[PDB]
Amino acid sequence: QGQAIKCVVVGDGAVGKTCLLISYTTNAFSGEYIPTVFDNYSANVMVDGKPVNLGLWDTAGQEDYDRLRPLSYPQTDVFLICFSLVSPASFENVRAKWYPEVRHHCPNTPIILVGTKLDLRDDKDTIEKLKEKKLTPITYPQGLAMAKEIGAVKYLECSALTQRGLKTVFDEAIRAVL
Ligand SMILES: Nc1nc2c(ncn2[C@@H]2O[C@H](COP(=O)(O)OP(=O)(O)NP(=O)(O)O)[C@@H](O)[C@H]2O)c(=O)[nH]1
Ligand SMILES: [Mg+2]
Repeated sequence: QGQAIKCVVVGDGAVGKTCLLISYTTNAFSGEYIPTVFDNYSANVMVDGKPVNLGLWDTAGQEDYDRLRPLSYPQTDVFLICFSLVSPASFENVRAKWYPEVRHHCPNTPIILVGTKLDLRDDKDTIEKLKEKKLTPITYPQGLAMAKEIGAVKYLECSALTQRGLKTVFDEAIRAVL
């Protein structure tokens, strides 16, 4: 058996919460966007000698669930607050929406700030798409700054598609607890 660890995942509609978990636990990725209502995944992981039943709770980013979402929060060992490195709108909500909601229900429980979609921050298609609307993809130093600002215990960037940065997200989610 292994040590139970409840990891809860929050952030804007479409940032890649779900994809990030599917990609970690099954190495699978979909182009398709099927919005989460609520889901639950598991992963027996081996980190630094010790073994762990990582529980992972995938929450709906959509505001409709603002009322129902914090039912997930009691007894959480660590949170992942997720933002797309490619939607600065999803970025500001980290201190606007996601850090207040979490600390409101769980004021002590560690946070790991997660910049998702790392594979698109260098994409011409996507840099150009934003250029139009006065926009900048979120850089590492800016992400790091946001993390410091919310007392995130780590800042970590990833892509569920390439899987660049992927395993370190969960390795560190487990590390915020042990
Ligand atoms: N290029 C790229 N696209 C990604 C990545 N992760 C997710 N996406 C895409 O982003 C969209 C949203 O993914 P999804 O995981 O469903 O987001 P979510 O935040 O879980 N959704 P919700 O909050 O509504 O449940 C999909 O088109 C998905 O394929 C990534 O690492 N790279
Ligand atoms: Mg989801």
